[PDB]
Amino acid sequence: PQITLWKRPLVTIKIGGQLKEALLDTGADDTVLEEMNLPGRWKPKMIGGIGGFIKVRQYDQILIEICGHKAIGTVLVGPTPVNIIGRNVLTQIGCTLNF
Amino acid sequence: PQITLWKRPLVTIKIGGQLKEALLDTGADDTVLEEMNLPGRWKPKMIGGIGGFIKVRQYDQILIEICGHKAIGTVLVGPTPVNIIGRNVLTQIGCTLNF
Ligand SMILES: CC(C)CN(C[C@@H](O)[C@H](Cc1ccccc1)NC(=O)O[C@H]1CO[C@H]2OCC[C@H]21)S(=O)(=O)c1ccc(N)cc1
Repeated sequence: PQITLWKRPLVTIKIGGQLKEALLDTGADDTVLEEMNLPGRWKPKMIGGIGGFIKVRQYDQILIEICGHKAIGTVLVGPTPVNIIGRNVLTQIGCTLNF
Repeated sequence: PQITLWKRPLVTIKIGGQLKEALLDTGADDTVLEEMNLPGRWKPKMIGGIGGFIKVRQYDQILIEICGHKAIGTVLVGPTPVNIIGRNVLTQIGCTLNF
């Protein structure tokens, strides 16, 4: 669909059999989710944001569905203020910016 | 135009009579620009994200031109690692997400 930006672009996503609300974030290279129980092996990693760096759990080849669009990519799990959907996932669902 | 998400959506902006590269960021409520000596009054503010918070200076009713699209609104100035164009400006230039 076309999504205007007068509100936060929040969407219901499905990961690990759970539904969650996430923010479509064209300023994030990577997708970062709040603390959660995800099945599958993971590797430690660090990501930095506007305020510094945090510790995350990196899950590769994770199934994600966004508004009926399926993705399979890396998901970082850690103390992010918000579930954010980064470009690694947004490209898989064919998301573009237009003005 | 249409901008894909394979790479960071960097564009040229014009503010305070200066040209700069900024990130079109649907995940940002407000525009936040690298440290620059803007004139006029301002109010302190703190914005938070991954890594915590940074303190910024909020100027209101600032003219920004994004690839020819004119906008006027709030602009936050502070030690951000990247120039960020937020929804407050993305709405004024008619930007949308599409997938
Ligand atoms: C986390 C979001 C809810 C909000 N952020 C915008 C977001 O797009 C930042 C914007 C951003 C981009 C680069 C550097 C710092 C901040 N990107 C980000 O944190 O992505 C991280 C995950 O993937 C990596 O890619 C970039 C950083 C990593 S934010 O920078 O902290 C922010 C908060 C408030 C305002 N008014 C403006 C921006």
